[PDB]
Amino acid sequence: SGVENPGGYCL
Amino acid sequence: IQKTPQIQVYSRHPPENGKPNILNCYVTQFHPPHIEIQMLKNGKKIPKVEMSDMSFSKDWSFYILAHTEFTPTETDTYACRVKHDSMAEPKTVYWDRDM
Amino acid sequence: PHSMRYFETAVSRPGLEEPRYISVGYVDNKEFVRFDSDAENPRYEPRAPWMEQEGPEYWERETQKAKGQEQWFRVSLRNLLGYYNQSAGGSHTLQQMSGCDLGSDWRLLRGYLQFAYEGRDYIALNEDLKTWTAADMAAQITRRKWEQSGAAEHYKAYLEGECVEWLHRYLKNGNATLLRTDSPKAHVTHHPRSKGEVTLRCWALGFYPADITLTWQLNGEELTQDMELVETRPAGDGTFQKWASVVVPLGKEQNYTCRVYHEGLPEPLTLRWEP
Repeated sequence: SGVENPGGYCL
Repeated sequence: IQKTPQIQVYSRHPPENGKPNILNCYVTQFHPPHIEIQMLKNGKKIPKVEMSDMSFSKDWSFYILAHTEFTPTETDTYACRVKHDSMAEPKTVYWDRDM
Repeated sequence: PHSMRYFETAVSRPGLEEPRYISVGYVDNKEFVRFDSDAENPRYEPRAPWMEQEGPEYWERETQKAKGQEQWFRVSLRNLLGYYNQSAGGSHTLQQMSGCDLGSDWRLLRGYLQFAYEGRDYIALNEDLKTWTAADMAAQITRRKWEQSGAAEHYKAYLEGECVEWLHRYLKNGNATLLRTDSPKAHVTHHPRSKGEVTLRCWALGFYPADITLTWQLNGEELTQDMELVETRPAGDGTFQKWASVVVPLGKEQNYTCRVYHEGLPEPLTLRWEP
């Protein structure tokens, strides 16, 4: 089950 | 910064002239991921080269595996030609049954 | 030990808005799932027989996450372009590796979360899963921004919970496959090299997993230097291949022996050149 990068936390 | 691909050309099973086998062209250690690979029989592109899906290793460099059916013989030659932005010209590596 | 990793790549295409996004999942270094935005109908697909056990719900959820990752990578790719003052057009790459390692006690041993831009380290989550390590100036910008948002807590929770939960499930589900071995089929070939010298090549084929050790010995001593070892390579059928060769004086081939060590071998093999 893959991780989900926080929507409001881009590089 | 670009990484030049490493290339191995080899058969799935130990080779016996006249017997069907699978020829592999394992390309690794490159960047960018865009790459063009051809597998050749006597300098002629082989028709159904299957291409594995692309992947990358822990050091971020990309790899892929091309392969196709072939019947090794005494006189036919086989090679893998790789075109990549890291090289000024396409690289051709010959199949060597001793490797 | 055991592990699970998801390797993701997003590639910017000149003349196109949506990047090419590819995600591959691994359990003990074996590919088990895959998603590719270039497919006709972008969907997570099973890549190991034991994943056919998952219901349609599993695939639905995973596929949705991918759609989310695509947008996150898209926006991030855009940001980095500014951070580095790169011209529009051109193609750029963003990669991510996330996952967890379990120890012999099958308990959590470590979580990983690393990003790379243009094939180079950008920012990584430290083993404490609280602090970030930025590789360059541009990355310091991202680090400073994330320290404020508690971005790390989010990832920490996935790496200690969900990652652990599913790795155990996959290990339980694909047990008979993941835990199996295919011991190597080995032999020694003999080849001309030069004036009075020949090469002995010790082959190991069709083995699994990939880990293996090959050695050469002359008079009971190891030949680390003087030994050429190819890089382990896939046979294409799930198994691997490797060989190690040494150059030897013609007429002394018999004084050399090759040893092969592998998990599927309770006792290492011992081979010699056989005319």
